Amino acid sequence: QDSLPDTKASGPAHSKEVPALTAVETGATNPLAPSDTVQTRHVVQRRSRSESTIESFFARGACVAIIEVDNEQPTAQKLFAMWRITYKDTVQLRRKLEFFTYSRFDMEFTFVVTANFTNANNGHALNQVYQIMYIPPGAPTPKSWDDYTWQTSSNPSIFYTYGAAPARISVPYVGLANAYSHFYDGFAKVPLKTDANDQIGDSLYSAMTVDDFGVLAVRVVNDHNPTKVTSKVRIYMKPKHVRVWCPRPPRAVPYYGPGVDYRNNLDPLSEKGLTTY
Amino acid sequence: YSDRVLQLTLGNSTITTQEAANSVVAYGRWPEFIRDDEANPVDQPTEPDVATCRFYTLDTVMWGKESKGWWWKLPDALRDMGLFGQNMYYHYLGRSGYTVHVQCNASKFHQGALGVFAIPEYCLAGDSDKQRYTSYANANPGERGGKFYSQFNKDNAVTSPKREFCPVDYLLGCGVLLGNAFVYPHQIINLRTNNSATIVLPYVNALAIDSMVKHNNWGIAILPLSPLDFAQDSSVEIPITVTIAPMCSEFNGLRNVTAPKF
Amino acid sequence: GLPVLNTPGSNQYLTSDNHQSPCAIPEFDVTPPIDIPGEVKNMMELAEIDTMIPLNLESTKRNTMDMYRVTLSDSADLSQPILCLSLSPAFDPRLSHTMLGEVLNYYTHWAGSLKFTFLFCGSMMATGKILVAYAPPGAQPPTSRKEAMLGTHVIWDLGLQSSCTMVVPWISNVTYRQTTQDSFTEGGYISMFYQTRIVVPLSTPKSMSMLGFVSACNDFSVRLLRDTTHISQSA
Amino acid sequence: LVQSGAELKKPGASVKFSCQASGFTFTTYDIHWVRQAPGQGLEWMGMISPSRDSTIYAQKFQGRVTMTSDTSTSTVYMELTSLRSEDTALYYCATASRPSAWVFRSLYTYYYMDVWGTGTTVTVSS
Amino acid sequence: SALTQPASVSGSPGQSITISCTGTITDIGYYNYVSWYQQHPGKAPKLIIFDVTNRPSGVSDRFSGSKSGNTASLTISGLQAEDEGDYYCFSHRSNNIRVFGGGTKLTVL
Amino acid sequence: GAQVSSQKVGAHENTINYTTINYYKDSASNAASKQDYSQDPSKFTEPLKDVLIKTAPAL
Ligand SMILES: CCCCCCCCCCCCCCCC(=O)O
Repeated sequence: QDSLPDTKASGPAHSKEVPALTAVETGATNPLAPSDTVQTRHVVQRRSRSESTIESFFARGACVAIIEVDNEQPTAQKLFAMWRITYKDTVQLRRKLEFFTYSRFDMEFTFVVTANFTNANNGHALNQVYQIMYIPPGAPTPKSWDDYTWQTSSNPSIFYTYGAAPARISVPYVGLANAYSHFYDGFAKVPLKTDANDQIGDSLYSAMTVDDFGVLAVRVVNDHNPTKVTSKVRIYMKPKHVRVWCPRPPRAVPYYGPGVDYRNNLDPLSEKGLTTY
Repeated sequence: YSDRVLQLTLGNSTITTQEAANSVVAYGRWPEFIRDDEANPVDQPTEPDVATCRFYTLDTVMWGKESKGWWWKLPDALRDMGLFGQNMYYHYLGRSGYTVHVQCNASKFHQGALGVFAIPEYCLAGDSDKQRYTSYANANPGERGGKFYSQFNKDNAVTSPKREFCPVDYLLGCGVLLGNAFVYPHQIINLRTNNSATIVLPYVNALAIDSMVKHNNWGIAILPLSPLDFAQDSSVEIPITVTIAPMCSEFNGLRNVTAPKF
Repeated sequence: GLPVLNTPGSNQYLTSDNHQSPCAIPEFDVTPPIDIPGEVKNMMELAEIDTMIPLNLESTKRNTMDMYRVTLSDSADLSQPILCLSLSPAFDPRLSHTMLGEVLNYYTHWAGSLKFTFLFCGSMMATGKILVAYAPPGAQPPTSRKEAMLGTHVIWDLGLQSSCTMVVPWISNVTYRQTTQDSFTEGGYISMFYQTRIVVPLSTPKSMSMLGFVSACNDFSVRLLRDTTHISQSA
Repeated sequence: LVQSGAELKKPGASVKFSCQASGFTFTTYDIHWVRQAPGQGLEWMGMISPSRDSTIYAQKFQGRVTMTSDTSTSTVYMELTSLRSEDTALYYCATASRPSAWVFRSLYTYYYMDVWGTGTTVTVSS
Repeated sequence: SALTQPASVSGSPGQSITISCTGTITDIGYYNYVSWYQQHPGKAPKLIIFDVTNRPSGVSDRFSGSKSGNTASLTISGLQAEDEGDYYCFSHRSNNIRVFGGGTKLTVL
Repeated sequence: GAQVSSQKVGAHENTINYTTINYYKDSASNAASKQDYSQDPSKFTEPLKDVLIKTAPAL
């Protein structure tokens, strides 16, 4: 029942009504079937637009972060790491979302952890447990790999044991607005004439908030091996139950920062002659 | 009757055009006040009707042979236009739709084409290597608006940066190819076809109501898709006039007046 | 305990899985939706919008505003084509960065009819006609009007209706054509010629622009999702 | 320890610095150059990353300064290709090797300068 | 374009002093890469706080650090005569350059 | 408490159902019901006030 409209049979025409002529100045686009300019047979059209739906378009999970943590005894060492949860630092999922101005989705986050020994002589280590702790905005961040914040009394946390299936969770629509804003024509602060200095009202263009959706903190829970084990927690982000709300042209030139700014490679189109097929 | 001839009237103001090319209601939605099941603030909204919802005419810009384009932001272009600008500055939250009318008149012997585009959340690219560093006074130019450029000249004044935009014209000022801007609500003023364009804009935002001083809901971009030619003259200039009326203006959170630094 | 057997594909991550997963923030009070204008249910509603074609990709013209405008004139060599284009909407560099081409570069296969709408931006006193022709593949690409009029074509009369739409019908051997370059599932050739010429009176510009637009018809679908070539990231 | 070259004293002409370190720290970590005119305070000049030979320079020096690498000796170099009297400064060589907990962009590790070399003065006058 | 610091700060032993460092919204107000460096005379600088509120191993707990906006602050609590010297603030800045403060000489009275 | 619905059969052997059960309390935990069929594109394709018919002149 998802099928496209059938092409109707169309004979020759000699008519005062003319489908081919139009005026794109109106902003409308001419809604022609091929039956309205060429002769067509009837064909029962069994194709459908199922893979082009918005949930089908966004159904594939995409990498958004590669978080690196060390495990080594102190003698320079990253025993824990922290990442501000954003889509905008990997270009592919960012360009797919930035087809639209606003969107509204639940998320799946899938965590793939890969570890390796860092020097060949130092040998073996036992299996590692990884704590991935969500720190919402305003909650206390750790200042060491084993302070009180890792006790995770009110924070969500994933304890992943190494070699298991890649740990995953779902997160609801968490936005303060009714949809997430991919683009924001505005500021967080307005400078006023009564301000004591300009930096009271100065804020970044197109930034809504700093620490917008919080921080993921990652550590090895184990006490440190004498051998150095380096590990990477890759984070894969899948939007689901997606509704999108205002279409945009996709990004043509390369991305530069979390804004719409551009700096290099402002030549997205190649050379091809006007008469060359 | 014909859709070349339109009369638009809002408040005490009236536009008549005899060379229109229909009109665009953006995304099929005519502007409306906030319904009670979509409302966020509890404060009783000021809805001034005919005092704010009337056709205000911005400064006329001259289209010439080397013009690369012009842009404005809403509600920022109307921030000094009468009781709308006063209600916008006196209230924390504001919603309005807009009717954008662009007038551009030329003879049957002139040629040229303007694409008028209405962009929701029209972010523009900055002038420099520092990310997102465009100041408020330069991001909000008022009824003067801003201009597009043919190339990305980059600010190297380390002593004191300009903190402006650099909108490149074929990049639509934001890094997207201009031929795809027709997914936005749009009309073309093609001088053999029409002298005017009408886009009716609803309140497109992720919230029911928002800070009008902080945030621009729409950006209007006017770019010459085909350049202006007349006779065999190098000195051709024809006027473009942009007239915007708010529609369904409502405001919440009355306080002392916002006085932004410019 | 229930006896269970673990099949192959246990403990994998597919990135396309459609499986349930526990919630990090349970009993969260989700903000309700509102009736924001402009909702899209399907990426083919981002096609069937006419978006402008960078037809003029010559060396001085490309990556400027002049890539979109084709120069018609009162004194062109009328035997030679105005423009030539290959019907490969994700691979032809004039078509690849249109909205149809950008939607299609996220997909491996496509099928359907294509509108090509051309807008005339001369003066009101400018008159003329134009043959715009689509030739299905397997023959010589049309070098003259005498060849191109054997294909599917529209003769466009310049008048009060400023613009004209030529529909490429779905003439194909395969049920879906590939979006990458492929001589097997190739799409044919679009060509454009003068029939009579541009006629202008005195005190009128003798050369003028034309803008071309492309969009999908209602019979159009795409069916296998893929990564695009159009975006890249440095190490 | 990170070892600097000796002191130079010439006006008007180009001056080349040398900075040698251990083989592991050269291949893993970035090397930053910082200068200090007498009493005037620290001033970042740029960065060489010998793992990939990418360079960044501060805008005060983008024309004037080139940085190059030697994998055989684990040495980095800096050449100040034109010179002025205000370049009379103590020039420091520093390895960025203290890692920040905050993930740089979303794919990389940020490093602060912790292994500073002893550095060298250059005086630019007749 | 350098980060603003007071040129000198003074206090007697046993007191708490606070050196402060104000930059723009593209360095301290956006990034958490805000560090502090101590330079006794003739020595190469020593990193004393790397991330905000984070000390390296072997740096005493009288040093402490905080961020309040576009401003970062270094508090030395229980001041001693060995703390006399220069203190240099540092941050990353969004065009991928790095910037030092102008430096504060601390005189222990 | 199961849900049951028909698959769209592609290849055929020699009308077929699939079963889903939501195991968790919240809606975010649920799988994707791949049934989000398309709309009329006219809100982008023809956003006019005086809506044209395709065979009539556009002005
Ligand atoms: C145990 C881990 C819990 C994970 C919690 C995830 C917090 C919500 C993240 C939602 C992000 C929405 C996408 C927008 C990001 C952006 O603005 O770039």
